[PDB]
Amino acid sequence: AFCAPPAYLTHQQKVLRLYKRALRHLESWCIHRDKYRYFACLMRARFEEHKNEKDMMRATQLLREAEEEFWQNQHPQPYIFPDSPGGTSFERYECYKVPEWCLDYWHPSEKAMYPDYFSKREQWKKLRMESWDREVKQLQEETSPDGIMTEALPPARREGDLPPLWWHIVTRPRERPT
Amino acid sequence: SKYKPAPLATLPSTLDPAEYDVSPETRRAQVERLSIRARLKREYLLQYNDPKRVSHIEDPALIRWTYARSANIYPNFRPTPKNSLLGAVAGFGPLIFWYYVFKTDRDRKERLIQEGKLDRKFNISY
Amino acid sequence: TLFQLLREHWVHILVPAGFVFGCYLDRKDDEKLTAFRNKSMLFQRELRPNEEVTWK
Amino acid sequence: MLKIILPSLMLLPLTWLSSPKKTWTNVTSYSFLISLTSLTLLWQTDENYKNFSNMFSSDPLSTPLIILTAWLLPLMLMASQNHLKKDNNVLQKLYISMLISLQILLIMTFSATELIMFYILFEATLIPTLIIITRWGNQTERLNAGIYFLFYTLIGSIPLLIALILIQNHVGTLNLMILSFTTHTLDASWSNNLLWLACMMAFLIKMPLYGVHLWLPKAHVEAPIAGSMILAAILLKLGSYGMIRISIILDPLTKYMAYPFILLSLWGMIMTSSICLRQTDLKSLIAYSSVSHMALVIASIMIQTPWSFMGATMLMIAHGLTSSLLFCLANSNYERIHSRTMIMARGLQMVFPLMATWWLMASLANLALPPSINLMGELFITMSLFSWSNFTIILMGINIIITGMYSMYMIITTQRGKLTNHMINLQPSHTRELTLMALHMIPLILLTTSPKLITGLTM
Amino acid sequence: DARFLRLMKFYLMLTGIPVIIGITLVNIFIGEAELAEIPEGYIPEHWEYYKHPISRWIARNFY
Amino acid sequence: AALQAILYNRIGDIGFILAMVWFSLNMNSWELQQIMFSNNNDNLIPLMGLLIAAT
Amino acid sequence: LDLIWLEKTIPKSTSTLHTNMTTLTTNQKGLIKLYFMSFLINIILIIILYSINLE
Amino acid sequence: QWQEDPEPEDENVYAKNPDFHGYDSDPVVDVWNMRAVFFFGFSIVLVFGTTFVAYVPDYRMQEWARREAERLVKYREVNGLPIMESNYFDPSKIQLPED
Amino acid sequence: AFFKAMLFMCSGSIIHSLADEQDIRKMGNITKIMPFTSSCLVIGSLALTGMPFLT
Amino acid sequence: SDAPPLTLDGIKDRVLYVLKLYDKIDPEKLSVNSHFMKDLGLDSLDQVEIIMAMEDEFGFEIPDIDAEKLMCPQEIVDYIADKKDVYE
Amino acid sequence: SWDKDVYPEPPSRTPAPSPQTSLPNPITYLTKAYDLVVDWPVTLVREFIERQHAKNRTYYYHRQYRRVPDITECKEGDVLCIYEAEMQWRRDFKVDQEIMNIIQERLKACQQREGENYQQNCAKELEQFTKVTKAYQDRYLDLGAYYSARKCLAKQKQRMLEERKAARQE
Ligand SMILES: CCCCCCCCCCCCO[C@@H]1O[C@H](CO)[C@@H](O[C@H]2O[C@H](CO)[C@@H](O)[C@H](O)[C@H]2O)[C@H](O)[C@H]1O
Ligand SMILES: CCCCCCCCCCCCO[C@@H]1O[C@H](CO)[C@@H](O[C@H]2O[C@H](CO)[C@@H](O)[C@H](O)[C@H]2O)[C@H](O)[C@H]1O
Ligand SMILES: CCCCCCCCCCCCO[C@@H]1O[C@H](CO)[C@@H](O[C@H]2O[C@H](CO)[C@@H](O)[C@H](O)[C@H]2O)[C@H](O)[C@H]1O
Ligand SMILES: CCCCCCCCCCCCO[C@@H]1O[C@H](CO)[C@@H](O[C@H]2O[C@H](CO)[C@@H](O)[C@H](O)[C@H]2O)[C@H](O)[C@H]1O
Repeated sequence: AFCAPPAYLTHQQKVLRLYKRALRHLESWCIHRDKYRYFACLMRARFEEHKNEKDMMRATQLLREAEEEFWQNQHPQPYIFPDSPGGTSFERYECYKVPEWCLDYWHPSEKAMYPDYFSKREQWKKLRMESWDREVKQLQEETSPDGIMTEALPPARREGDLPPLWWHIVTRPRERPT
Repeated sequence: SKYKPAPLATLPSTLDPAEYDVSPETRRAQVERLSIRARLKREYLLQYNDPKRVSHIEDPALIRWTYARSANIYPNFRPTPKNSLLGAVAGFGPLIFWYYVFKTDRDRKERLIQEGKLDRKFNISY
Repeated sequence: TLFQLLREHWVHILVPAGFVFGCYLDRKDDEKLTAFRNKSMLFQRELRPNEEVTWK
Repeated sequence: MLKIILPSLMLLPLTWLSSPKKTWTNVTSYSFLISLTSLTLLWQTDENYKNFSNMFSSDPLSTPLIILTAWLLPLMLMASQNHLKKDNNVLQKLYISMLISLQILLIMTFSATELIMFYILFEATLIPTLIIITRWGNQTERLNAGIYFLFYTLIGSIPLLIALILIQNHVGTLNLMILSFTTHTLDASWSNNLLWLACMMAFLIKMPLYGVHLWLPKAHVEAPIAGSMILAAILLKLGSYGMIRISIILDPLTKYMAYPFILLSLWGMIMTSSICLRQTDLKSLIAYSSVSHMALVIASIMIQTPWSFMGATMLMIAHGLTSSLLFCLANSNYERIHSRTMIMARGLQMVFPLMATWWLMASLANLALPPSINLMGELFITMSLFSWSNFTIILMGINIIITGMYSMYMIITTQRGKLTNHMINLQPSHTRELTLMALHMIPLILLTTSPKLITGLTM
Repeated sequence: DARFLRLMKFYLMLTGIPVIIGITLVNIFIGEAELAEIPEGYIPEHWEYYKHPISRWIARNFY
Repeated sequence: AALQAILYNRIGDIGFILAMVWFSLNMNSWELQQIMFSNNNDNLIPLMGLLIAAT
Repeated sequence: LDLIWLEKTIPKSTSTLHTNMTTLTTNQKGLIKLYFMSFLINIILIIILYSINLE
Repeated sequence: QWQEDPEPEDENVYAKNPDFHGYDSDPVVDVWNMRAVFFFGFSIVLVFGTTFVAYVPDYRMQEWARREAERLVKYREVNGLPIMESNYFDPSKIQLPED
Repeated sequence: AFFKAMLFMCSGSIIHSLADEQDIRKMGNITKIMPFTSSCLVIGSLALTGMPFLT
Repeated sequence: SDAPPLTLDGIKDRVLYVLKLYDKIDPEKLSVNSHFMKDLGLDSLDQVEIIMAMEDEFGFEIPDIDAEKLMCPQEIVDYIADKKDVYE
Repeated sequence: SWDKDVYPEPPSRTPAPSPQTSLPNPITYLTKAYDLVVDWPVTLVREFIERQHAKNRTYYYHRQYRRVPDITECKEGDVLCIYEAEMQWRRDFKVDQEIMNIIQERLKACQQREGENYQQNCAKELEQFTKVTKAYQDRYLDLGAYYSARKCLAKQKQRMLEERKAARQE
């Protein structure tokens, strides 16, 4: 969620993702921890026996056959962590994640109930306004010549500079907002 | 064994032969696609984080989609034998079918009332 | 009262005067249609002691 | 009626002789007071309908339509103020005069006792309506919308004029009461069948009937909000009101002449309600929703039963308040982000909690939640159509399912889900905007409390 | 939102409560007319065919 | 899930309305006491409507 | 239906017909010779109708 | 290009007048427009209009008709007459065709 | 209405204590660590299954 | 509800706690900055299980794109702290 | 009150009671508490209200309409005569609606009153509802939204001519 994906997954990335899925669906079948631990070790041994395959073309074929095997032995209803995509609590608190720019419409009688909070908020707004022009210039300066581009953003190189495009990350609502 | 895709149950990526292709022609396409996405993402974020923005962010893709599904329809319509046959069947077909359902039913109901074998017992409101 | 005040608040007589005038015209419409006053089958009767008309 | 019409005419000098800073406060306030006076028409202690003069009358069909017309004028004024606040003073006064003109014309239209008088006022309304759409609409398609609206009406209205002259040449009068009492059976000739269509088409185009409805989605998407309010609430009801008045002289040909129009309406109401599921434009969605509702009004007037006329009268009033409310609700988001695309603004319940409540009640009214007058009208229409032919319930049943689907679809899409948080210009709801919603919804609830007032002529 | 709800309630109660008191006071101390046979030779007025004091008062003075 | 509940119960509501229209036309009532005198009638159409509503 | 065939058959065919009739009747050369020839046709037609309808 | 104004910028109505009611940029005009709508719309029309409608007597002669029905039901039953007859018009008042 | 409402209450008692976890594969041993909720859960299950003389 | 809020020191203790129970790590040479591959000599398959044990410990998932970059216990601690809005 | 002749109610027949057990009946004690705490103060308020009413006693009258000539006696095209006859017919039609409502009200009250005996003890109310419904259908069924005295008369004459034809063939 924090890192953007690359253009393509390397062969190693695809194998390690199948390994994590395979164990997790095994855990859903086994349920009991002792049974899962037994079969988790048997599962690792199968990934190890072909760890040092240097053919590549055979390694890619071994990945194909494992993925086909995974789909047939897939658990129909795998365990999902409650806050994960498809979990029971997924997006449960989105109706409470009010963006910070809503406070700009608060009435003065509303703001007067938090005199200290709205003084600090002014400092964060002043900090944001001063840094913007430098942030834009840095991204313009650091553009590569060849068109190949990615979603990764640079850090602040100089001193007193903030990393470009930080406001929507730093000031985002809390996971448990209220 | 084996999974057979359907239009409403599609093929997983892990089972897709085109996900395991590493030819430099494909990898160049994949890199080119990400460059488009990354440039679009940068343009969006520069608008999004700009502290002088006072209004929402215009979305040209959404305007194109809503335009394509309304104003752009008729100029790009061509009467063809398939259009014309479909238009006539969809437009008039149900009208004719329902005419005979209601007409046939109401003719029978009147026929029974004239000759007394329609049981109107307590029906006083209509 | 004051030309600045009156030049601003005199317009508040227009609609009320339209209502009063509209009511006056509606009573004139009643007067033109008295050809069956106290002459219908349903309602005609003898006039009460000091009564000139059954409705006006 | 003169004690209602004359004060309405005095709103025009009041508009033009007011100071720039007092115009809106003045005209709105007296417009409310004129709505109060129209309630005198509800003082009906007998079964003889009010004939004020040779020219103006009021009975249980026109009385609700006159009062609803009088109520809409203040509401339209409040709706217009925010988007007119950049126009200069003379342009604001010109707009108000157009709104008053419709109010005057429509009140006279619903109280006219003579059919060519009805026709002249019926046609006169096009002028202020066209001006509102084309001078104050926002997009370049407002000019095409003006052409469709004007000429869909006019092509149907010319045959109506011929039929009215023909009836008068034959009977000697177009007075409605005398036409009622002296009506005699028509022969089922080809000439009389064309007479039936000439008498009916203009009212059917105005409803609009499915097939000739394309003018209405165009007119709503392009009109300003006060134009949408009057068009959906009152102007469509001229067709239904016209059909009920004139069908008294058309018997017995309506028994077979109605079949194509019952079929278009009962099938058409499914086509237009199903369009609402895949409509990207919120105003267009509400407009297609009206076409679906007015299809029911057409069907029930065509079958001419006591229940069918009563269900049509209630639905006419209920749809008038409900659809006007929906246009106002949609316009409040548009005035903030200036788009009618439904899927653009989302999760708005997060930031406009009370406006979301108004959204929910408008949506619940629209899908006919009992005991609302919305449901009562649709229910009695369903009962009368089932009596007409038991197979009508199949098409009724499909439309009821689809109506719930798009009504809740609009709420879920716009009010729920995650907030589209790039929209930092979502200013809090105006007092005026929240008041406008309440002025729609309180009468709907009050009429649900006392539904005898909108039963019409047959009950 | 809270300002609007406060204002709407204030302006409904401003006249609404007095009307509720007045209706209650009329219904306790005046009450509705009781049905009586028309005396012979008597022509009632139109407002004597209604029960409620409010309805008779509006009928008498305005209709 | 919220719209799913609306949809399925709206499909059931068609049967409820079917029973309502049938009883107002054949008994002139929606009151249960007057509907009890439908005991001898053939009630297949309205009872199929209630069953769909219940389903 | 709504965006294509209801448009094509009612408002759009009406527009096409009267535009077509407008261009066929207003595309005049401005030559007095041609108009006077057409007035001769008008005169002959009126004389023919009078002759055949002569009792 | 031609000579044309740029599009105006989005404005926050509450920035200058945080007590904005939606009616006018002038604060005093704004609050009095708000009061007139609430007073005439709600205090007058909705309250008194509701009251006036509530006390319209015998609306469309519904109270008289039930009162008249009970009188007739009472009369028609003590005297043994049918409650309601099939013929609205006495047949003696009708002259049918000979055929 | 009695034992089913209790069953939902007792599961809501468990779901709440285990940090909004609803999957039974991440529960277990509730009979010892939540004695009160477990006892009512068993009472409700025995009533559902027709244990004699329960509701 | 009844659970205490997480803390930076509390997360760190439980992250090192889980690693001390991994037989392929000697507890003594483990510090917050111990790189799993270089300093500790674990392969990539091992790092998948370390993350899977972290998700079980704290009861939330780490997406694969983010998990593949967590190569020392301090990275894991930082990730959990930013996910759960821990700041002190 | 109301007319016991228009809205008849059978006399009540309530048993003794004859309690066997020695336990106290909670309903009996709750009713006594209710009759003191609730019923008694409410009666005093009502009696005060009725005392005020008698000091301001006003009366209202049921309106009487004299009969006017029927539609049968109107020359066609005579709008003045048709109007009065038509208005008379609308008044009668309305009163017929309320007579139907009274008969249905008796039927519903009797069904509830008879309970498990309704299939036997509601015979008279069910027969009156059947007769009065037949008579209603003959006057008014199929007139349509524009029902009137002229259409009712045309419907009657059509039925009379068919009855006469059937009798003549007999
Ligand atoms: C529910 C409402 C029902 C809507 C109507 C449904 C029926 C639709 C089928 C209509 C069939 C006639 O379809 C007809 O096809 C021809 C094929 O070229 C179109 O013809 C098109 O090209 C020709 C050239 O050849 C042009 O002259 C013409 O103006 C253009 O439209 C006609 O314009 C169209 O009218
Ligand atoms: C039987 C009852 C119903 C009968 C009703 C008949 C309604 C007839 C309405 C005629 C409409 C006139 O509409 C006039 O022509 C067409 C309509 O397509 C519009 O034309 C529009 O679409 C065309 C393509 O079709 C574009 O190329 C053009 O730029 C655009 O303006 C005109 O802008 C409008 O001025
Ligand atoms: C008995 C009469 C009933 C019909 C009523 C009259 C309706 C009007 C129909 C004729 C006029 C509409 O004419 C129809 O629309 C416009 C003109 O407005 C033309 O459309 C044209 O508009 C403009 C102006 O020329 C151009 O920029 C555009 O590109 C072109 O499409 C259509 O090609 C024509 O078909
Ligand atoms: C829409 C808003 C409506 C506002 C409503 C305001 C209505 C005000 C109600 C006033 C009711 C009282 O009205 C008054 O009642 C008295 C009862 O003493 C009646 O008065 C009549 O009968 C009484 C009975 O004792 C006699 O003593 C008296 O001489 C006679 O005139 C009349 O009816 C009226 O004079």
